Amino acid sequence: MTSFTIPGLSDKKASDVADLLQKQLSTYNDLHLTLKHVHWNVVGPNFIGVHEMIDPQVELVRGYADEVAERIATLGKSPKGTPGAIIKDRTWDDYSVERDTVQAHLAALDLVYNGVIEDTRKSIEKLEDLDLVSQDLLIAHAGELEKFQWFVRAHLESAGGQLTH
Amino acid sequence: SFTIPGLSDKKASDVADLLQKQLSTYNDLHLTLKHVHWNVVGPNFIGVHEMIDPQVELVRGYADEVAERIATLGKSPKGTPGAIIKDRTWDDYSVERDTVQAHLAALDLVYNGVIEDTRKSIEKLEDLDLVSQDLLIAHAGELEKFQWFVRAHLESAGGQLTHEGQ
Amino acid sequence: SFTIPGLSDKKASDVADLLQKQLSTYNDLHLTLKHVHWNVVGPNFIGVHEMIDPQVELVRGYADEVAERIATLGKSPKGTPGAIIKDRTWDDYSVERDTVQAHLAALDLVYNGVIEDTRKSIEKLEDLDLVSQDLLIAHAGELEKFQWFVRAHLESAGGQLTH
Amino acid sequence: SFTIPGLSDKKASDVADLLQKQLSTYNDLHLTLKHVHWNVVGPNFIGVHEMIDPQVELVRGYADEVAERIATLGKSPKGTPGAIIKDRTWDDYSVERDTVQAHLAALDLVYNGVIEDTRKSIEKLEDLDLVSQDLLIAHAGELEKFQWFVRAHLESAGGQLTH
Amino acid sequence: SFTIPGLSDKKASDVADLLQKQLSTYNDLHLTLKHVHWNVVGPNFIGVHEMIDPQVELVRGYADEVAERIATLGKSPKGTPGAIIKDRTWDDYSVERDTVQAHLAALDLVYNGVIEDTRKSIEKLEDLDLVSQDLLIAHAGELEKFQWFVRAHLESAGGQLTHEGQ
Amino acid sequence: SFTIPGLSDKKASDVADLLQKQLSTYNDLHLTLKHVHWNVVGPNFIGVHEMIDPQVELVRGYADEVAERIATLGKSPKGTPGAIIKDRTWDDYSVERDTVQAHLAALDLVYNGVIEDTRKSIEKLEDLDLVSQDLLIAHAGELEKFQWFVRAHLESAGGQLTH
Amino acid sequence: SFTIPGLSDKKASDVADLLQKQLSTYNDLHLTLKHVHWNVVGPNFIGVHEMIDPQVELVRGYADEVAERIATLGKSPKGTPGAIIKDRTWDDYSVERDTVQAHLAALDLVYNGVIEDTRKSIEKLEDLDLVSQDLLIAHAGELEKFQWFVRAHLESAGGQLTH
Amino acid sequence: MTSFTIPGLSDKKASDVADLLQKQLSTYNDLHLTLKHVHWNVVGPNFIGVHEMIDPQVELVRGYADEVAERIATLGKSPKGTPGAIIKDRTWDDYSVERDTVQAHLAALDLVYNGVIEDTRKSIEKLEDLDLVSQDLLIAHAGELEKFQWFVRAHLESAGGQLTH
Amino acid sequence: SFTIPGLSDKKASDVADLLQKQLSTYNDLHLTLKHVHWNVVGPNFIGVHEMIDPQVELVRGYADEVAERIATLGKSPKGTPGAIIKDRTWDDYSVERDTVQAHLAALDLVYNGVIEDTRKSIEKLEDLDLVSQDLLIAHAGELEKFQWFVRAHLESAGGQLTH
Amino acid sequence: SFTIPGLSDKKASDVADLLQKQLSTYNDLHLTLKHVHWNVVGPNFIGVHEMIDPQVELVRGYADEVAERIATLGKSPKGTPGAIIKDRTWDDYSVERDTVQAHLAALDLVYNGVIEDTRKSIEKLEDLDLVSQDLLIAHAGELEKFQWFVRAHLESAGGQLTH
Amino acid sequence: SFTIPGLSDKKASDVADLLQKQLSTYNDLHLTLKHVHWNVVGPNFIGVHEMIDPQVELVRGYADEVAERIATLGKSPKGTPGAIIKDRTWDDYSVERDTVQAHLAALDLVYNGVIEDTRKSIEKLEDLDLVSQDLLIAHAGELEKFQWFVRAHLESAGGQLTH
Amino acid sequence: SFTIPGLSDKKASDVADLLQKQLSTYNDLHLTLKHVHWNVVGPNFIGVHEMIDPQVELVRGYADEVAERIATLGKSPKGTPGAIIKDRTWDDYSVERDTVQAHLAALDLVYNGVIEDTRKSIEKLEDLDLVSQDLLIAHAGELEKFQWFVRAHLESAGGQLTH
Ligand code: NA
Ligand code: NA
Ligand code: NA
Ligand code: NA
Repeated sequence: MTSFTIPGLSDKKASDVADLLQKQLSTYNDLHLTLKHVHWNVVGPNFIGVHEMIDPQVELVRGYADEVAERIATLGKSPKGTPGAIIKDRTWDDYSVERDTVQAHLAALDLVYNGVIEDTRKSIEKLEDLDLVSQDLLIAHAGELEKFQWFVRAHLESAGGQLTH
Repeated sequence: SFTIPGLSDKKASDVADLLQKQLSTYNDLHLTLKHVHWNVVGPNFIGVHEMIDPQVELVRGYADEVAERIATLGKSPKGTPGAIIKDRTWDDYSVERDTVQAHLAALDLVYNGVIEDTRKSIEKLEDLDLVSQDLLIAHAGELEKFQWFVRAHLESAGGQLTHEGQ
Repeated sequence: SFTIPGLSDKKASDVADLLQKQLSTYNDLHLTLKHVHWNVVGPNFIGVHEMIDPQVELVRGYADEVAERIATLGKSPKGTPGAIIKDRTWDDYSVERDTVQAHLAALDLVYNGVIEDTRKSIEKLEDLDLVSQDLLIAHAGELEKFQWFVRAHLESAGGQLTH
Repeated sequence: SFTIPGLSDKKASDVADLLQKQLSTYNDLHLTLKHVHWNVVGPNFIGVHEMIDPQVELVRGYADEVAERIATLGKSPKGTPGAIIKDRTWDDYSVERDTVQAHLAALDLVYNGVIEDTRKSIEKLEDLDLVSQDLLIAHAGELEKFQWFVRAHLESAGGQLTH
Repeated sequence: SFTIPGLSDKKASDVADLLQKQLSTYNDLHLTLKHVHWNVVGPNFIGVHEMIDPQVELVRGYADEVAERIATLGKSPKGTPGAIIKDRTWDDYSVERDTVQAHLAALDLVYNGVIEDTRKSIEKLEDLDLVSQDLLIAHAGELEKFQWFVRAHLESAGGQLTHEGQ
Repeated sequence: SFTIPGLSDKKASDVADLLQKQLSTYNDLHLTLKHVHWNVVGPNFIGVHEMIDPQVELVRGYADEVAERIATLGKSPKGTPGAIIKDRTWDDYSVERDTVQAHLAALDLVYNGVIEDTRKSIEKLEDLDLVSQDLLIAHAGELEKFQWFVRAHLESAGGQLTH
Repeated sequence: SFTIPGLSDKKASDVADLLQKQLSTYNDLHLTLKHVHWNVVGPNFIGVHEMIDPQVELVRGYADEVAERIATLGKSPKGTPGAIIKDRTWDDYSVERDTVQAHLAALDLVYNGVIEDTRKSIEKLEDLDLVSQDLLIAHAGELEKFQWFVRAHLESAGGQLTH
Repeated sequence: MTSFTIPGLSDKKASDVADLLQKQLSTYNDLHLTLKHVHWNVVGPNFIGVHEMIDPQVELVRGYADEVAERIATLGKSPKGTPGAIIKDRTWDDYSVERDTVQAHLAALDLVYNGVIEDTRKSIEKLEDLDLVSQDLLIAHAGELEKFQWFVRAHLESAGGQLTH
Repeated sequence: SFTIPGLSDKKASDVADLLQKQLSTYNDLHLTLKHVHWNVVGPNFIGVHEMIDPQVELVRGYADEVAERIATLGKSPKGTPGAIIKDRTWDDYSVERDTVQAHLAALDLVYNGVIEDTRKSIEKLEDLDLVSQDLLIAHAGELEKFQWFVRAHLESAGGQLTH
Repeated sequence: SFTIPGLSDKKASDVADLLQKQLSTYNDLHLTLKHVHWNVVGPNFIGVHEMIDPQVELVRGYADEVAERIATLGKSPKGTPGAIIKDRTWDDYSVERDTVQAHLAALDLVYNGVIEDTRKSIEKLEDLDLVSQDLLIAHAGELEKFQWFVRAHLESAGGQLTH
Repeated sequence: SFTIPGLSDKKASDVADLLQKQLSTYNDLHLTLKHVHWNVVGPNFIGVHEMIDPQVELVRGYADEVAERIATLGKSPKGTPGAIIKDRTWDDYSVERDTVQAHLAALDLVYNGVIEDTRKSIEKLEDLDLVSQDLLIAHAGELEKFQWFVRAHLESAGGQLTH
Repeated sequence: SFTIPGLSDKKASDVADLLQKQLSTYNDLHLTLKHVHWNVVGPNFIGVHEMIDPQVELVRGYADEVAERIATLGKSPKGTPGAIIKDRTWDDYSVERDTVQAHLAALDLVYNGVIEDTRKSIEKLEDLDLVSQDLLIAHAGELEKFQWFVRAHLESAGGQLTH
């Protein structure tokens, strides 16, 4: 089985890229489900502010999932996005926190993001030698992904500058 | 230590349970829904490719509805990949990059499961909480409506479905 | 040879029959509404003229809701002009060009039929298809609010309807 | 007892008659369009399904344009279901639930009638009411473009219509 | 020293003349139109008060259309109070603060003048410039359409108008 | 205690008392406005039924502005049903399901008060706070314009009102 | 002397009484809701301040919905400050300028009353009129969801309310 | 003939105000017709910029005409806005310029505006003792009316600051 | 082998040839139009730069309109760069980076050709097909108005073009 | 060498002086506002973060209104970084990254000077130019409301402030 | 001569040559894209007929960006029909009124070139101008994604294409 | 005490330094831009007047993007009037009220320094942080296009500039 790919890319390069984007895909799908999970199980005096702050991120990530996925399909492979595909590519523990304080979740989400950002970064430099278009696509996400973590961190920041985890 | 005013803790917990299953269904649904959105092939591609998105958006909406209902009832909704797989009474959508016909066929089967199990949870909710009962009745029509768009592509002149279900 | 997962083949066809009638009712309704839309005259023309449109569009949409529901049940919806005449249990709107009061009073009667028959079909469904019933309950609410609009133009202080 | 400033009492009624027919034609048309909207099946269902709606709404609006024009001429527009059957010069759409190709091919024929009769009414007006004519010329353009959409689904390389 | 490509200076000047009259008509119209908008009284007030605005906006649009057509033809449009009064072949709308019935009655008369004179300028333009001819045919329908909304308030059951025209 | 920078704790407390009264007037008005919205009947029903909604939304807006202006001055707005009767100097709206002609006339009187008391306050404020004065002046133009809308339905072909 | 086609003047009257109380409830609620919207203070001010508006706008609609339903049924709605106090079965919200927590804990208790009384009417309406039951059921879901928002602010990890 | 007026105003005050607003009305009607007149008869290399710049002013003035008019009606009198009413209240010569340069018209419009602004100003202080609401209504127009003249003047301004009429 | 219901394959063919040339004209025009949109320079840059876009967007539509009309008539539209050059009867716009004046004077002459050829087709179409004539007439009014804008920039007080 | 029709040249200058001082104030504000927009941290971070934007955009608009007013009056507005520093009569905002409570308390003070100086200028314009006075009055109402927003976060259950 | 601040007159002239080629490719593409839009026929007509428009609008956009980027570099974009054939290295699109399956396949090849040449240029630009490189990279993702849309209609249940 | 996951703390600081210098540049620009927005005079006044606004709004957005990036990276953005003056390496815009040609020529220069310094930072970020490099690249494309707009007004028929 084999047949088509993007004009200008070797089947080898194409595969390595798709295999990268597929792990990125399952990352997004796990992320936006987890993001909605927090959306719901948050409590505290600052509930509402954080309840909503999350939606724009959920919708934003859900779109990234779609971009990344169809890009894989463009490369010639098959995007896997069923609950199973998520659990099989997933290399981190499932989100532990449930109905708990805003502080609790934000601290936990921070770490989730350290993972997502760090992994994305890696795949960005690994893509320089493979496909620039795909590296660009990922760089855009990183920006928005990174900024949200700031939103998250800013809630835990010490009057000075230290993270109050 | 709280629930909807007028509801008993017993009924509340029973409703929460029904809904939480409904939640993991929807989650698996709008994940699988986008799964074919990407993996369909054929001449009638663009039409079916685009037809799925609205349904995906809708279902994703229903997930949120149901979960904040579970919460409003007092319990705590579970929406992570792990949870969705625990409550999962069926198996992972299998079809990968296949034809429009193959997918729509497999989809019909998935919806039979969803629709049916949802109507069960409806007459079952008639003793527990009418409000919640109403909620699902709402969704049902839309799920049913969509499964029809799916069956229409499989339907044959007279009225017989061509399900490769084998 | 297929129907909604969960309904008996029999329940299906009985629900499908009710709707198909409700469908021709809606089609006659919106044809009729647009009819008086053009044939109303008098000092308060514009107000009542403008009033009909939103309901026409509303019930005009219910037909598409119902017919499509029928299709989802397995049967085939009939929407041709001949079909709407074969399901008619009342007569063709008689009033041609006339006053606002004239049409409004006639429209009241017509709505009495639609609203009543609809109310009856809602009860039969209570044991057939809840999803299907809830659909009509929704419609009824809007049909009912409109008749009130029609009636308000006919009412008189003591809330006695002067037809 | 009144008409458009500038038209003879006679010219008026002749134009008004033409339109009233064009009106029932439009009403039958959009009832019919919505009909096949629900009764189409096959691999390309969604595309053709979605396609009908915009035209339904379009011709659905032409009727309101024409009827209102008639009213402006002095006469009364007839829009009831009975009226549309009394003006019919063709038969009730026969196809029930069938394939896309089935309905499309039938729809072609129907449009041949509407388009043709409309073309004829446009010429008669050239000597009756220019304003009135220009109205139909507009419609014709849209009816014509749609039939092309219907036909494109039936065409085949050599541009030979396989019915 | 210029005109539409394909048009002769003679025909052009003739068209310009027709249009410039059409222009001062429209101007008087959308000024008089707002004049009743303000001066109507009665139980059916709000309905007629609001019904006029769209027509006013429309006509105001037509003024602009016709004037930039005159300009495109090479001549120069006149749109000042002075000009509108020179080309004016009729008299100033007279009705002040009166009933809805009084105004709508007087309005009908004004429109007879407008509509009629416009249809004249239509068959008259069929030899000069088809484009321009089309333009006015467009407006005509809308003017006619509106005069109908006006007559409908005066119409009586059967079909007779109740014009206090005395 | 705190208040607007540049206002004596007094002027500030005087303004607050003034606006607080206005708040109740507005609240009672937009409640009564809606009351009329439902209970009107007659030939010109729809026209007046709808004419009222905008005003209702406007007055509701004004209440939120006045209240928030109060809180800005350092005091505390009271907008519960009780608070609105404690401040209220006029009596409950009497008219229930009556004729549109009757409601308008009644509403006319209601506005005489609203408008008269407002201008009184617009005066007392010229010495206390201009920002607050300019506020009620804007509300006056709109309240005053609505009364006209109301009086126009009661005007006689000449200028005399008929309650 | 006139009601919804299919209801007995008795069944209709009982429905109208239920709603009318519901109407007064909605009016007290959206005034009281807008009341806390102005008097909340605290570090989490802006979030709650704004959160309440949408709920308020929603209840304002529900009241209009319920009232016009009453009228449709034949009776006459009362929505004046005086009528809110005659139907009111609770006390005038009594919290002035105060912390968010204070107001939410108060609001929580208010919604307890509203939701309970509503739930009752819903069940009591199954034997009276289903259309109206459906209406109140929709109202219940949003009122019930809002209350949750209120509570979510007062919860503490182990789902316990801090009143 | 006499019967109603705004609650809180004497029939005398009401009349003087209405008689003021009526002259303001005819001023607006003359203005927006004249404004459209320029809209059409402008030429030059900077045509398009000025052609459009005018519309927002035309629509804006046309609205003022409506406000002012209905305000008169509110006072109890009858707004006159027919071509005749305009010419009868008009105290200035009809707009002279026709198909001519942008510079030509702008210079002429400037003067037209000096008239309109100056008159409005006058009616604003004459209204202090009559009706504040009506003075407010006129003050708003003046602001927007004055700013447009600046737009107009800015086209004739000398590199330094003198008006190049 | 198929055409608009009511036209002879001959009358239809002649119309298709007229349009097809019109189509190529529109394509050259919107490419050339967008061409000057990039190469204009001068103090009055921004005004003209932007003014051209709308015209461009409009012609792009007209081409699509005309082409699909061709297809409707039965024939096949050619809109490739190669086809524009086969139907083209004039020279490739030849002005590069240059002053606004330069480009407008060039554009003026281009529109002279377009408008003339269009006017001819309009008259030539009265005996062929009125629907298509109407289409081109609408196209004429906007093309004719745009040319005016172009000229208005080149005029000098006494309506004289500065080429 | 020119000014508003009907203004003492000496008056216009006096007015243009007040507005210019008002301009730099606005510019300093809509920079400072964004500054605390980026540097706020804390549990209620998001709420205050987003709350500041609408104000920043408002004041930025005011920057423009006032400036373009100064230009109308005949003089020239200075809106560069240097100019804003030259008109300054207060020190640069000294709070870098800090808590929400910290920044809010600092802004509360900043707004005391802005509002106070604005009312001072409103009182001085009374006999200088009513048009420009109205303009500055509008601004005060909005600037004073925003400061309330800032205070409500610092406000104690009994109307006191923690700085 | 002038160019982007920080670019040698050379790099600047090299980029310009590159983009100018791209400009013609885009122009020929969006002309050909529209060509297909009209000449497609078959069962899935509407689906593909419409699928193309967006891409057409996108490519047209890209052409305007590339051209303007060129002018920004100090050179002069050429976008007339002639200029597009002088730069064009591929031949005119052959397929006329054919099957949708055929056009897609043909279009597939067209994109192989467009996409292949682009990436080539995205490379050569890494040394000349990054802003310009990032530009063509964005266009690549979209051009590349459309090809997929095209190839998806030609895919076999497995992964092999069928021209 | 924290930064982007996967960034050398030393690198993050180096990046945050470049961005801060970029921030003050942006702020100085979106003030200066509005400054020439208010002070431009001349025949083409309106065109350039309105042309500057979209840029002002863009750059203002950039102010924010960069700032919030600096905050993400861990440090704190300085956005007050003082700070913008401290980072400055150019003199304050010295053109008060002058011609369009005057201001445009002055801005052309201002933009040389902005673009040049931006590309310098783009080249320095290559091996510092690709995310932040992409961000500054986007800005360059837009900032460079706007400068072309400025030049096209100063540009001579043969691509030269008059300063
Ligand atoms: Na039930
Ligand atoms: Na003819
Ligand atoms: Na004063
Ligand atoms: Na690189």
